[PDB]
Amino acid sequence: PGVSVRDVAAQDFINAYASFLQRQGKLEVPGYVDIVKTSSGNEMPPQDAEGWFYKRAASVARHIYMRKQVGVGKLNKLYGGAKSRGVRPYKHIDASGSINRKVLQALEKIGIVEISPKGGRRISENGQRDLDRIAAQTLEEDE
Amino acid sequence: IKHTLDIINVLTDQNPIQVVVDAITNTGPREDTTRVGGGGAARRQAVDVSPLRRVNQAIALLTIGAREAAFRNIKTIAETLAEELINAAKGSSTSYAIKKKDELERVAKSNR
Amino acid sequence: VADGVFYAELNEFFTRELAEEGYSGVEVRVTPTKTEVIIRATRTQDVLGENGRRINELTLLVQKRFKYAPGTIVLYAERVQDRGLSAVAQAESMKFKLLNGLAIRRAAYGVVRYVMESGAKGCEVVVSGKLRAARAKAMKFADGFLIHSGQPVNDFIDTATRHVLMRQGVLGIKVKIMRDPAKSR
Amino acid sequence: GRVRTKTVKRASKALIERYYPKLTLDFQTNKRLCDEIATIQSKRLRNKIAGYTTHLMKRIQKGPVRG
Amino acid sequence: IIKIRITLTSTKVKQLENVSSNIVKNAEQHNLVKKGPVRLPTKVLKISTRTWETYEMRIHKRYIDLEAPVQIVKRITQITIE
Amino acid sequence: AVPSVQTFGKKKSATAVAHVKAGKGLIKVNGSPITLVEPEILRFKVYEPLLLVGLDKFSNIDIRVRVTGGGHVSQVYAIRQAIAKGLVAYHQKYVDEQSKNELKKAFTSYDRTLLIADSRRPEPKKF
Amino acid sequence: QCRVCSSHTGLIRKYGLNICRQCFREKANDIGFNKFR
RNA sequence: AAUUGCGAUAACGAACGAGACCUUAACCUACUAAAUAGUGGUGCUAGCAUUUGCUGGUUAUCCACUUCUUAGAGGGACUAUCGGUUUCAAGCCGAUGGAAGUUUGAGGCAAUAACAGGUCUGUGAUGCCCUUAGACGUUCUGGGCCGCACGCGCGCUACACUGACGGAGCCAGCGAGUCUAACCUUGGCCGAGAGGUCUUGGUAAUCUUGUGAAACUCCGUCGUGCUGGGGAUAGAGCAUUGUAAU
Repeated sequence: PGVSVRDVAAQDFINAYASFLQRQGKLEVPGYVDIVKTSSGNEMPPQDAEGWFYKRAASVARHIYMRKQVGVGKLNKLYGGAKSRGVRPYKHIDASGSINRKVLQALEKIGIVEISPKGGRRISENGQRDLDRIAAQTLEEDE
Repeated sequence: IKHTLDIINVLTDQNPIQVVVDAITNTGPREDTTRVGGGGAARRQAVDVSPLRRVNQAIALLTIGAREAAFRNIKTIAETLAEELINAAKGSSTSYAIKKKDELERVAKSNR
Repeated sequence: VADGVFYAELNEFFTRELAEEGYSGVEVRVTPTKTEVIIRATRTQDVLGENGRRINELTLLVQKRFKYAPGTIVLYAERVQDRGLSAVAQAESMKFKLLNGLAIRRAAYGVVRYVMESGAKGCEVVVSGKLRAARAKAMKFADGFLIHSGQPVNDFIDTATRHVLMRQGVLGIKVKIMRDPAKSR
Repeated sequence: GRVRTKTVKRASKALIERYYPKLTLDFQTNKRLCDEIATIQSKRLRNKIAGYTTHLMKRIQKGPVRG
Repeated sequence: IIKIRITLTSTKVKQLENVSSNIVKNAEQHNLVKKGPVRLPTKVLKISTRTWETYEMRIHKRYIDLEAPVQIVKRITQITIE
Repeated sequence: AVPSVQTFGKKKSATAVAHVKAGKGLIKVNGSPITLVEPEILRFKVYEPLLLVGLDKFSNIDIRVRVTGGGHVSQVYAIRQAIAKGLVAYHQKYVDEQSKNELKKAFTSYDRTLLIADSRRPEPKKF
Repeated sequence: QCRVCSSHTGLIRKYGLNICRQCFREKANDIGFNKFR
């Protein structure tokens, strides 16, 4: 009966954990958040202009806790959008690597994600503890 | 369909599945016309269409009327389809398939 | 002595490359750094050809193909008959089969089967003498098509007689094989 | 139109004309009968012959058919 | 004592099963420890050729582990050439 | 050893292998709860092999589902079929035959897909 | 480019074997892609 | 389904036909068998609540197995059976059992009767214009093969609110991959991106790969307005392959 990330919903976990990271604020947030869209297969920057980066980091940390390890190209593949090419149809386009690198440096600087000797970003046991605790608090929101 | 059954609940029809079945019943053209040869000037003769085809025909007319009504307006597919099923569960001639059922049956009665 | 892998690979190369030059078998002996592969042969005038042919052709083909310089290996030839067309080798084989406990019928079927698989127009094996009985018996085993009169007897059919000594008595093997007249050459 | 080929008709008819009482109304024993009693090279054409023996045995136990 | 894995491939099943069974019989008759013939998936290499048609090829693969000295491995590898 | 039954369940190249062991009454699909299926619409479909028999049939068993292949609808039908198959196979091999017949009758009378594998495959396109 | 018998018409340019569809069905019984279905 | 058979009957035989031969599909918790596939138990190990548990890391920690992946052996289907229809015959149709019941479905295979159908860089004191100042052979540059009142046609993208945008979830399979070369690329840093850097894995069921594809699911922005649908056309720069991108 362990309260963990494996029990909560996806979008609720991302909303809650992004809210905890917003109220903390103790991460590495760049200055091109208001400037740069998350992928070249987009027209407009994300609507949560002051807070889409925390949503991005919450999605990343949730995607890391559930599996062995991730990379930058894997998270570029995960975000991938159907891009219109005008008169040409939609095609799959991977996202920017800079957002992945800065999210993983922000979550590695706080001590949640860590580089694993298979060349991969894995969840730290402190990050395991923190995500399981906030998932427990997300479950306690539901009482 | 789930949104539509919710709407038919909130529009004071406690049995939305019965609203669906009554719209199936009250919008089925019993008899229609076929285009016989007729000797050049091809008249149309009233045949008495099968009740399986009456079910097919009623569902087709309702989906066509709902797709006509929900296209090019703010009003959603669920609200238009619920409006059609409520105005068609009991014959009111403010829906689609009631009117076209009446048109097919009056062509059938005129052409027997 | 070279291995049977090399011998079977030359069998594979010859069976696909000497398809209409009469590749009967391969005799092979190895002296120090010289492997002598004698192509045992149906008809050898396909092998020798017009003024020296298939031996030079296959020698240069192995030197061009199997990356051999002239001087390492050597290719020889000998003139014999086809083992199936010849009544002598088939009579040796019939004597062999009768001396190893195989009866008249299965040995006759095997030898006639091998002759007809070789490519002879026909053959006949005549078996005489006594087999486990006092009374003597003779048995004809003919197949294909044979002729019995005239100058084509001297031209086309080979005959061989063998006295095969068994524990009871002696048997007379008479092998008569008709070679293909189109392949007379 | 599943018309039986000539080999199946003739073989099944011959197996019932000569070898009637061994054959039965059941396909699975007449199949083993056609396995044991005729040299059929393929299982499929043996099944063809055996089921046609089964059908003709169903027909002949009602009355004498022209064998 | 050398542990060598033999990876065999063929197009036809009967000669490949014959070669594998000969490996099994000969490595069993003089007490060699071994893994059984592991049968890889038959890969289906196809070409769509000019309606349209399809050309096919089945490729069958086995592999057998053996543990034997140099003499037995060399005689097995030489004799089993088919 | 905990008494467990290992049983497949397939839908459209989507294989969900189910491990029904003797446990607390715990159900997981791919290490995710049965409350959380990736489509919200198909959710009660996964509840269809559950409530068609009852809920006290489940407290004795810890249920595992691990899935390969398919799509979104295909995996849902695969996991609900695998739940039904693992449940009736547990109640066949360990529990008596009659309860297995009752569970298979309850599954068969509503949806025979939950016990019988499907066949709607994409045909070879007939060159 | 046909490097075998100067037969550019219908090269099969896949995998660099580069045989024309006329001569590819000449040499079809040497590689192994034959008629099954 | 057929000139396939029955039957009457100047009738009596045989061949190629056609059926038929080959190759495929589906069900096999009954075989036979596994570290280039997987599942479970079990060691070492990480987090969470602890009352037993959940999520896992661990190309050897061992075992079992093929339930799923896979190689075959076989098996099965032969219209099995029932009832209409049919000289109540070869057969057809409706229904049941069956993995499969329309010939379970497709394609290759001959013999006989048409192809000047398309060349062989073929041989023959072959016929015949010249025998060569011809380029037929070679080059080497730069423009073409794309040009535009228009006609014949196929496709892509739209005319949106069962929709566009902004997020999230992240579901497959067929393939394919480098040697005496620069293939497929994982990962890490830089860049808004394009891309770049540094390596690493895989000659392959192993790495790319679980190809985390797209459509799809959910939540917010939009509010019917050629609109936030559309993206044609055009400007500016920045990068990549190519000798050379006008």
